[PDB]
Amino acid sequence: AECSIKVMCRFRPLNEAEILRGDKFIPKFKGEETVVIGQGKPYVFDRVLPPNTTQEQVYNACAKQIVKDVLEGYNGTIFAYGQTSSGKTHTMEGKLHDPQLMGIIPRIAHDIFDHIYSMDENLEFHIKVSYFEIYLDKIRDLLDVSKTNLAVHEDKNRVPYVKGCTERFVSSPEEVMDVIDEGKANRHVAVTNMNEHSSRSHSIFLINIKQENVETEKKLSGKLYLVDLAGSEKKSLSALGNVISALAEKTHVPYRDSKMTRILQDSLGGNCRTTIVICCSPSVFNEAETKSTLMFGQRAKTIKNTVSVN
Repeated sequence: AECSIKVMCRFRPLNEAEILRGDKFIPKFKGEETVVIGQGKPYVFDRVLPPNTTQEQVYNACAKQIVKDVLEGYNGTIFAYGQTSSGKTHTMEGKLHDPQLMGIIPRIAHDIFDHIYSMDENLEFHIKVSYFEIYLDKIRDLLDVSKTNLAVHEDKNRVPYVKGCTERFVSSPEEVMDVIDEGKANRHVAVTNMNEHSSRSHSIFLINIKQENVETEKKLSGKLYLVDLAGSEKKSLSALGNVISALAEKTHVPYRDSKMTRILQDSLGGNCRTTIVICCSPSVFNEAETKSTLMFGQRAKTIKNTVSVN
């Protein structure tokens, strides 16, 4: 199909420190896709999502489609890039069990299933999730703490994948939920210590959705990544950063710079529908990063992917 990588920009509101430290709101929103910082040039994306916009609405805006797609046969990835404290974890997962405050992952959980349940008796679906976080170029099963430093490979079709990953099976959004809760717990067994730990730790949630209609025996499938990157502020980022920057404009892409990269390789260069949610801060306290981030999203919006079924 050859469709572009969508990019959305979500701005948190101002925090206490900022609110109390006076500060002020930098971004100016014109149209429903363009943002403006102070005097400078105007940044334009697939959608811009100010503070006031709900998570529900954030969802319909970025995830909702990616989900219908995976169920059609294509792969999908939706990650959140941005400097620490910007909103990534709130937008990717949110308050897990609040029907209002819950982020994307859980909502996708519900959407996937709401969708399946409704389909015909034929074509059964095999959904298996896996969960793991990266830290210093090396992996770590979130569902099996014992294991750390697992590694990647190229399938039959010769494309990469984390191997030896504890793939759990789910039949309802609830399971998917439990599974996430497991991880977040299995994490809490860790000393360096949490807030710190994350900070530079990207967590990956994989949802491998496979279906076959039994009657016609025609199959389908797709991997749907829900990455929540760690801070971007000034090492895999750089890997990432280049891996795309080498995509804006015959060049050769250094996927191999980092596993991560090596992982979402098909999400940046492969038959895969991809969206990016860049989270930003409105306080001038970070006007810098704001430029790099935006700039980062900007570059991405250019990169076009070729995506096919099966």
